[PDB]
Amino acid sequence: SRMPVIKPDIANWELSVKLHDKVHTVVASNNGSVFSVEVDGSKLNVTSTWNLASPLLSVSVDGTQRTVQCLSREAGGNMSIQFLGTVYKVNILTRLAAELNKFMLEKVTEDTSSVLRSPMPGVVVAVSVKPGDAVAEGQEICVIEAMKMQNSMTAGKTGTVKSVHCQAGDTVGEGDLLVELE
Amino acid sequence: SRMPVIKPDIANWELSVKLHDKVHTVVASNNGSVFSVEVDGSKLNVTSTWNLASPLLSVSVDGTQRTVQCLSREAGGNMSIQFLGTVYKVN
Amino acid sequence: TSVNERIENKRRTALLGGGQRRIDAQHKRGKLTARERISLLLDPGSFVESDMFVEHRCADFGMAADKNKFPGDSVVTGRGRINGRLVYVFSQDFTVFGGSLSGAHAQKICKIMDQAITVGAPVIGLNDSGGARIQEGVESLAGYADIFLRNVTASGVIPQISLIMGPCAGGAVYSPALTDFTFMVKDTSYLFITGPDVVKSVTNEDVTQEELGGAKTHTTMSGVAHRAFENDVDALCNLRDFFNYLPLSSQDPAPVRECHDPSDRLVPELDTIVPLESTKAYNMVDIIHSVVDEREFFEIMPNYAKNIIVGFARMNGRTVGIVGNQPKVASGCLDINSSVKGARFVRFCDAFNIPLITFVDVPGFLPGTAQEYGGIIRHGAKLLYAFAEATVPKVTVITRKAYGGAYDVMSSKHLCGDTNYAWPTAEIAVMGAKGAVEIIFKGHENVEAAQAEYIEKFANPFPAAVRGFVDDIIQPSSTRARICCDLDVLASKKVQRPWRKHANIPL
Amino acid sequence: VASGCLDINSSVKGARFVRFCDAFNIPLITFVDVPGFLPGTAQEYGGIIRHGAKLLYAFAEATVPKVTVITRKAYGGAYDVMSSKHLCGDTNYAWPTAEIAVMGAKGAVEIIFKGHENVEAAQAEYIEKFANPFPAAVRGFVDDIIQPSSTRARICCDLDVLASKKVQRPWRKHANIPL
Amino acid sequence: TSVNERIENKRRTALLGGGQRRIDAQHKRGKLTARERISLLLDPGSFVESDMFVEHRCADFGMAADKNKFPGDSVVTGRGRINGRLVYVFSQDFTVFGGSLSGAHAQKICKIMDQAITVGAPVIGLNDSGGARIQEGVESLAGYADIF
Ligand SMILES: CCC(=O)SCCNC(=O)CCNC(=O)[C@H](O)C(C)(C)COP(=O)(O)OP(=O)(O)OC[C@H]1O[C@@H](n2cnc3c(N)ncnc32)[C@H](O)[C@@H]1OP(=O)(O)O
Ligand SMILES: *C(=O)CCCC[C@@H]1SC[C@@H]2NC(=O)N[C@@H]21
Ligand SMILES: *C(=O)CCCC[C@@H]1SC[C@@H]2NC(=O)N[C@@H]21
Repeated sequence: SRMPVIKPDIANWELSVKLHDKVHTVVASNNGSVFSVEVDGSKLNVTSTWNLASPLLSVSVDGTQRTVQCLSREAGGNMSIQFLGTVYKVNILTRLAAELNKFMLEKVTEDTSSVLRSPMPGVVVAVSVKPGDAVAEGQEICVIEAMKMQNSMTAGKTGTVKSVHCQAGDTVGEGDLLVELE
Repeated sequence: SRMPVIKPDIANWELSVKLHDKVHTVVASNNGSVFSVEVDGSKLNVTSTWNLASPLLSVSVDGTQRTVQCLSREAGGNMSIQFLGTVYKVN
Repeated sequence: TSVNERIENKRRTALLGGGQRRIDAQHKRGKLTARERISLLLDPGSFVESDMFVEHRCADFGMAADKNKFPGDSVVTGRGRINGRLVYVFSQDFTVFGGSLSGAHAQKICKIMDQAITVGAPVIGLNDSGGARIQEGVESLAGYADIFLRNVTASGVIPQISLIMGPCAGGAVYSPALTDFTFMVKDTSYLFITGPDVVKSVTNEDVTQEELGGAKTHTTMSGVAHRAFENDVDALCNLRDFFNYLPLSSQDPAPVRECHDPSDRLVPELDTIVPLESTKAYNMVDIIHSVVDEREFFEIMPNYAKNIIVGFARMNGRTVGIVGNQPKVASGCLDINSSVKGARFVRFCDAFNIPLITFVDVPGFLPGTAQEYGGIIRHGAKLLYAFAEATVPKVTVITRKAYGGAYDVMSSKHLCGDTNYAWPTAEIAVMGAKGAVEIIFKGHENVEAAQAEYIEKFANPFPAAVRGFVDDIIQPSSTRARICCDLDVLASKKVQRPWRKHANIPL
Repeated sequence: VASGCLDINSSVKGARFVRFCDAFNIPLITFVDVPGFLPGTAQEYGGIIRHGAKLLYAFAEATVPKVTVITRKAYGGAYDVMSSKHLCGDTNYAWPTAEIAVMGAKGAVEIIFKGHENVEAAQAEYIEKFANPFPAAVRGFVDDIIQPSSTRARICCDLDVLASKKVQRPWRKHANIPL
Repeated sequence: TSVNERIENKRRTALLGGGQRRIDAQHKRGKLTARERISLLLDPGSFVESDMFVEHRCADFGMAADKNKFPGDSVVTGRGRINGRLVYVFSQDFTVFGGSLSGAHAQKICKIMDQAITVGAPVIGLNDSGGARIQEGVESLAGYADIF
């Protein structure tokens, strides 16, 4: 009551929707429970109750009944949507954000998921591996022990171990290399 | 108590006292109930109780007993003082 | 030439600012202009520009030449809305005199600072400056002082958010220290008083621009920046989302928004998160994400002081602040860095009527001379103070460890808390069984036998609960339901405190 | 000590003291002689920015009498941090040896005349005009320039008339110090 | 030239204000100067002058002329006492640009207005002015608005 809020009168949402390697032009408008969406000239009508908290969202698209799951959302437009069992990555920007985003530098960093370093100083009490051992994503590799706890270090890469640099009984600091994957 | 008032430390009052057609140099200082006044080099001591509301002000000037009346005062220095029956105008 | 022609010519120049060639360079560097950044931040069409025709009044150094006067004098100021909610903004334009601060520059920013305080609307600044404009001399120093005075006056009255979108040097680098949150853009924004040129000239040390004041340094090591975002477009998209959490003024209650997440659902996933073995760590974030509405959590300083987690979330539509321990890092112990981040967050949320939820799992304090000589005592008092003086709802749940003085520091009930829940795995004690029993039975025989009896009686949450320290012991799966119930009845809470000119925080 | 520069440790001690004195209505006297901030990675990585804001905040929010005298240097942002008049100060005095500037003559002139010939000749003119307390005083930054011998008398006069000072500030549940 | 010499030279000019010849004319017309009026009004020795070294910043129509600068910019401001009681005063000096009002002129008066309100002391103004200083233009109009 102190600060009136005025809902923007947005009649049309102009979106740039990037899939794998294509960018599609999509314009949507709301008519209540149904969104009228033009996808590169094709007219679709998506009707739902749009309960945004449920893990299962039931939609009807031009009479076709679909069930989809939204797994993650980011403010930057990234959405992870499972459609017919497969997770698709879509980046939805507004027209303005997409037009200006072209001015950003395409910097690329290195993925160093094979280099497993100690997150915490202490004594190494277990190593689950030797070179050649299979490693799954999330697999425990090393356990460190400081202030009588068991900090567990897991792999971020599937593969086999190339080298084990620190053994049980060794003392390691923060950032020291424990195991190197292939 | 909110706004302390500090009495100016005025040790000497240097006055220019104009009578009829003469201007005299007078310097006065306060020593309590008595003012020590130098009038063109002459030393006088004026002792009184200085009750400023009474129509009759009794003063003693170097042992000489006088009664005077102050009839009017102005902020501009004008005073009308009756001395020995005669009203004198002093600025 | 008519007056209308002159007006149109000034409008066109104000939009170009420093000129098209500088704008071209602005994009080459991978940066947006000050006006493009505002268009992204605010609701389309909601922005109204103020004082677009103001120019400097400088005269020395030939700064009073035609080729030297620009309209707008390096700042874009005005007002708008984000999702219908009133907000004031300003953005510094680097293409005009390097974004340096003039007298008139500051004046325009102060004007926005005064309107926002009077009405009670947040101010979001987009900072990018090369420092003071030396051509004016001391006029720019007064500019900084006036801005600083407004930033202090607005504290606890309106939220102040500062997003850094480029370099910042000189006196300008202190405004984010007075605002509530500071955000940066990775590899684009810098914060430092003097550049590497001065460091090399003064002392025999070798440093580059990124090492001295880059975004990675301030979000990972110094604890100055609350979060860095990858680029300009993502930074403003996340800023809009962050804005939606906060009230417009401290006179307003925490905002409540439409929510589809049932408030009475259970979270069975919690019953097995906390191991029975005391030396096994777990990720506190798994608990936070499962309790909060629709599993959305906004984490602050993800890479700094990782042993304590603070951030924003909603429960049943209402914005709340969450503080908790992270047992994975340094056993969940308190240290200097964690106390600084915690106290700052708690105090902001209290000032703007945002309830606090505390997830306690803390075995004590980080030992060692590194902390003793660092003033761990003086710094730990900051977090205890921030909780003790709070007047907003405080809901504490203890998930496992609470040993020693850390019990009270992490918002215990005896600091005017509202409710305090324990999970069956909680243990509240002055210290663990080993220390307590060896000290109590010091020099006695059969200490291990006495320890077995001690553990059976005290190694559990009951000797504290039966004394009134804990209100209930709940199945972890019900945690969300219990918190939701408390938040919706403590929201009308009001308390009084003795009058004091101002608080005196231990510092 | 350290040329009189501000650093992390000095800001912590200063801010704490200033805040206590303000809370209990004890006037503040400031003696300014500060060339800037202590440079180096030891301070940058230590959060010198976050910590310096503590002393600026402590002065800016003060509501008790503040009397500042500048005895010599006041360069850069340190001028405002050390309780400058534009932070709701009551009086600000300079001694004849005071110099108020964004930076010293060397930095300011080489930056202003960057790439120009006869910079040293321009520096001589710059020093004569700006290396003194006057370009600040004529703009209202300084109330008077006093013979140092009179400093005590001037301060005493201000303290005995600012003691009845009262100001208002917008209501806030509590203050939000940068920490 | 040392800084102390420059300071002394500014002090001497601030006391003369518009200059001795102007002061001579001031007396010929039967008027006291702004500083003589304050000395009469306030308790002897109680007056403390503020911002005596402030000069205008205006540059236009030859105002940037050193021969056009007058320390004090046509007003004498400060504080004192009458019979021991605190009072703030200011007095406009007609001998400096006719006593016309500049931006800086008003600023100094406003400064006195703000200190007096904060402590709770009366303000006594001695006014004498030819109006706005047209060389600055609209700066003097803002001056009036702030005083009002
Ligand atoms: C200490 C007390 C204070 O608060 S006053 C401190 C003032 N000192 C400074 O900040 C020095 C200015 N420079 C720096 O700090 C750094 O070198 C900066 C400029 C931040 C690094 O940014 P960088 O990307 O290298 O920009 P740059 O040096 O090419 O400058 C870009 C354009 O802006 C200009 N600029 C910059 N600073 C000023 C300034 N203070 N006054 C006037 N103009 C300035 C530059 O000349 C440049 O314009 P151009 O590209 O040469 O046409
Ligand atoms: C092993 O037996 C001893 C561990 C050290 C004590 C720990 S370190 C962190 C906690 N804080 C504290 O004061 N003691 C606990
Ligand atoms: C010598 O020519 C350079 C000295 C270094 C600069 C000094 S160090 C302390 C002051 N603060 C600052 O930012 N610069 C000054």
